Amino acid sequence: AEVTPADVAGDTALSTISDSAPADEASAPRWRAHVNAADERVKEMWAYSPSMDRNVPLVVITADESAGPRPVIYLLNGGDGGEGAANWVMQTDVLDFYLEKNVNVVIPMEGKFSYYTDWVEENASLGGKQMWETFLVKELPGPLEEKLNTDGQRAIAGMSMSATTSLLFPQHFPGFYDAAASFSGCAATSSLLPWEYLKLTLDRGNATPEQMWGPRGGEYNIYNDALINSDKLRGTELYVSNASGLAGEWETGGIIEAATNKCTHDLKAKLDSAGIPADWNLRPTGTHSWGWWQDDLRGSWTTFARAFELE
Repeated sequence: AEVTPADVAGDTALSTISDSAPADEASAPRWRAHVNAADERVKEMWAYSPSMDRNVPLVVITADESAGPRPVIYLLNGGDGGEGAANWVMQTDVLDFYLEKNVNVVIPMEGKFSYYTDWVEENASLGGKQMWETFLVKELPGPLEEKLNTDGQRAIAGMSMSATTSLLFPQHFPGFYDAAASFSGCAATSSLLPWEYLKLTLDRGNATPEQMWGPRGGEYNIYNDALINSDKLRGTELYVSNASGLAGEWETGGIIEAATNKCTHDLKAKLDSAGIPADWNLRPTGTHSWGWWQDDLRGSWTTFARAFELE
C-alpha cells in the first residue's frame, strides 16, 4: 500500500507489543494450546491499547525470511471475537494454510460482539471502553508491522459480524489496505433490516446498537454503513462472499436467509453500477459451517495473491 501506518495514525498514542501475556492473567485462553502445538512461526503476542486501556491478545502467523519482508493480513473473528470456541484458530486450519503461503497474519483474540469499531458508549459487559477501530487502524499497525518486518503491503479480512468491519475500514482510510475480504456479512447497517442484524449480534454481548453507533440513521451510523459509502472502496482489491452465513451469529431460516441475502444483492448491484470490481463467492451451499469459512480463506487467496503480487 502507498499509505503508511504513520499516515493514518496521526498523533494517536501507539500500542506497545509484548511477547508474553499480562502477569494479571487469571487462566490460560482456550486457544493457547493450539498456538503452542503449531509451527514456531506461529506466535502469541499481546498489544496494549492506550485508548481502551486494554491488553489485547493476538495470534500471529509470521512469514519466513526466505523472500524478505512479506505482506500482513489482519484477519478478524466474527462475534465470538476469539473469546469463546467459535473462531478461526479453534475451528479451522488457518495456521497451516497461511504458514504455507509465507505471509504474516494477525488475528486479534478479543473483541467479542464489538463489530471491531469505536463505540459511542462504554459497556461493562464488553470490558468498558471499546475503540477497536482506533486500535486496529491507528494504534497497532505501526509497532506491529515494524516487529514483523512487513513489506508495507496489508489487507483486512473479516467474517460474519466483522465482514462489515472489513468493508468499513478501507472506506474510512482509503489506500491503507491493498485488499479487503468480506466473508458473509452485511455492508448496510443503517436501514431497518441491517440495523436488526446489529441488534441480534449485540444482544449476545448484552449491548445495543445505539451504544455502538448512536441513533439509527444518525451521522455516525451512516459513516459506518458500508453500503451507503461503497464508492469509497474504489482502488481496493475486493473479495466478497454471500451473506447467508451471517445468521450463524444468532445460532424462517428461510426468511432469515432471504433477508440477509439482500445485503449481498444490494452491495454487488451498487459496486457494479460504480464500476468497482470484486472477486465473488456466490454459489449457495448446504452449510455455512466452519468448512465454508475455511473455504473463504482459499477463495480470498486469489484476491490477496493478486493485490500483493505474490508468486
